[PDB]
Amino acid sequence: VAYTDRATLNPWASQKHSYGDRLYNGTYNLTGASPIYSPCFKFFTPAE
Amino acid sequence: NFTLTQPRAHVDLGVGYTAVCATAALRCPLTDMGNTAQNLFFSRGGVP
Repeated sequence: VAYTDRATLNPWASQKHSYGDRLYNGTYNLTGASPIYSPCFKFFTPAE
Repeated sequence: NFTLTQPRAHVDLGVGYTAVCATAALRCPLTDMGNTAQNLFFSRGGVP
């Protein structure tokens, strides 16, 4: 919706079940029991 | 449903121009000046 000529710019964390969005999205409980705050909780997450 | 209608009339009284427009200010541009081609294939025209 910004640079419509293309489809993405990060083929590795913009896709479903990719390298990044499984690591940084808490819905899957990878870094779940880890109480460290990672500041990417809001840039990758499907909100309520 | 009372259909209230009020027929009236109006006539100008000017030899030249007694009313002017003056485009003066600018609000936000409505259509983005991005990157958008056209695919003329929509037209079933010409001999194939």
